[PDB]
Amino acid sequence: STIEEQAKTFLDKFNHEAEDLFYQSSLASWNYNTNITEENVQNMNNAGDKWSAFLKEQSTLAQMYPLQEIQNLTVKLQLQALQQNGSSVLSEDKSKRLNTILNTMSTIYSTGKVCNPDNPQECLLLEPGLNEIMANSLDYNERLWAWESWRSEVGKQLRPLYEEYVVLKNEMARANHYEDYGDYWRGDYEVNGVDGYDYSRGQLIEDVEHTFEEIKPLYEHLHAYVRAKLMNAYPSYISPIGCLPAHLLGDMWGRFWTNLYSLTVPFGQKPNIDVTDAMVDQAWDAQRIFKEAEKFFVSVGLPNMTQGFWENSMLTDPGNVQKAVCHPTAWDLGKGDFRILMCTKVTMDDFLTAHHEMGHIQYDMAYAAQPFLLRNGANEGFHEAVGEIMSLSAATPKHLKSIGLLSPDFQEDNETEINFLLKQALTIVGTLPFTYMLEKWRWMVFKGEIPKDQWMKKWWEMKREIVGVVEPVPHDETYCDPASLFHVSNDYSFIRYYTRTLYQFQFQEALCQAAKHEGPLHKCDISNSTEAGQKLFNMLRLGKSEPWTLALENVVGAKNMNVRPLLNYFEPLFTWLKDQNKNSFVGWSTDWSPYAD
Amino acid sequence: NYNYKYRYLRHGKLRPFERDISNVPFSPDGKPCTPPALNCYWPLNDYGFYTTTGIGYQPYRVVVLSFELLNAPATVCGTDLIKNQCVNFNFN
Repeated sequence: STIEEQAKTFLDKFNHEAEDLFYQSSLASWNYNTNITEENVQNMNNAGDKWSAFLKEQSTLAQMYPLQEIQNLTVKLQLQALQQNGSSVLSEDKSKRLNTILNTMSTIYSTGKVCNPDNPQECLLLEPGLNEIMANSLDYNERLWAWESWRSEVGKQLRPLYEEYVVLKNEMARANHYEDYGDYWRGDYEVNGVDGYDYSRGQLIEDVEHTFEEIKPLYEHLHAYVRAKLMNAYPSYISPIGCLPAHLLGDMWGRFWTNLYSLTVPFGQKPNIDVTDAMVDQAWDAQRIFKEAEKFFVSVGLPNMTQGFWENSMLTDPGNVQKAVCHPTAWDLGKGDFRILMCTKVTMDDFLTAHHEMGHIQYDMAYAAQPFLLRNGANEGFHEAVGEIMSLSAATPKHLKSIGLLSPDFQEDNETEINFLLKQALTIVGTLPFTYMLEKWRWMVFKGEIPKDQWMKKWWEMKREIVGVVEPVPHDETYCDPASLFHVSNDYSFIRYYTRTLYQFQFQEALCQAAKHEGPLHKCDISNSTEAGQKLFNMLRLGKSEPWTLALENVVGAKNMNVRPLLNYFEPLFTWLKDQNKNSFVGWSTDWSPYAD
Repeated sequence: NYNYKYRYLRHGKLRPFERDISNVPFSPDGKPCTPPALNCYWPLNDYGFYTTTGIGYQPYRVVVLSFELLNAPATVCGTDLIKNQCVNFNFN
């Protein structure tokens, strides 16, 4: 008969074979990152390679089927998933070389460490050690030492790896009919043949710039404010007309600046919105954090969790012998086994992260109504945005009012409003030019607009142009400040979180749209409003059943990425920023340097 | 625990209590092929039952008790002591 009936039979075979094998692979990787031993990491690439080669096995068994035969959009977007050869298509030495450089970066980034120059026993890795000094030390020389050292120890040693990686990976992307590897990145957002719901690869560049022009004034005033408070916290170090030094950014490079908050607080004698003291003093544990997150999911209109969730997850750190990695992720194992990997301390950041990862698990259970190749994100933006929704509403004072913290006769002046909004705004505003600059840098490198001897020079020029951040000590091309980060050497897409930051406030206004909230978005709580979670659950039950613009219309009614809700979230704070920065310098100069002072 | 499987490949539905067994290789157009052939697959495959499956993939033993209706008289299960009086009856 026809090819599409036997294609249905083939996809039946492939799903009911592949779910069990990927479940075994994800359990093996899970019981490595929860039981770190040799047998467990060799399990991580036993059923892991048994899955990775199975992709190419059923790709070749699916690339027999010609692509231009398909009428059903379901098996169309399925065949576009199987027929994608991925990183398996190179000349035979280059594929294993590319896999070698990937795992080599993934090892020496994670186990590389810096050391005290006069005594080589005082050594610290990235996590912990260096992420605490960049976030909590108040010393120029200490932060600048860790700053220079993390780029000198591993970044120089990650520089030739990324140097061969750009040629190998751009060659692979040209081998899969893409322009560069940035084009391979933007091809995830790209969709084909949807007629009014299409999306091209250059449209991502156009839209990210089209909203980054809509981030520049807010970031201009916020960068002026945090520049003034970093001058006041670090005297004789920072010029009023210059940028920020890259070691005083709260972290190592400039992604999250919320650790400036204790020195960039607006009003330090009003009660702080961070309920960390209320969590530790009133004695809840991590299990109470996650159960209160689940009851928030019941309040917003969503059902409870699976048995594999509360039975087989590792929500906390065991500490000793059964040691586990502590990065909060939501692993999607299938078979109803959707878990949160986390080392949860008694922390409001961990509270919002509990809502966040359980938002991921909620989106996983929502697209669980599919078969497995539609059991994923539509794009690389919906998963993390549905995560950050529950945290952002859960950050609001109306949430902390109705949880059991924040003793209920709490004041709602403009004082603590500007405090909380600027606390949010450090993170949300400062993550945007760093994202645009990092992805624009890597797109320029993967295209080849930045030469092989100008990665580090044009790197600092983009740090000054976009983020407005200078280096305190300069760098030649021996260093590599992108590749010494988690996102560049370990091959993580990073514009996905930019799109997240847009979809975050979009979905936040659509969930506060039907919830009938009185004030603006920043006091809005979707708890006790079933229509908010049901409105996220109508778009959430798609998964990769549709292209992402149709689901974007299914939240707000639009086709394109927009930041107007973030404008409605930050605009009273934005005018407050403009009134506080009428006596602070408006702009940054690309000539200033703490070594050139 | 992979000692329980199922069929997802058949040329139509089942008649009343036709117990399909067959270990005959499936292809949707007749045509008994030879696996690993093209579009001539295996009809029987696994379940994937783990105890680490939560609520979602629990293995359930199902007993179906066909209560047939008086084609023959009473077999399934259904002392009245009265003498010298006119009462209604049923015996075995």
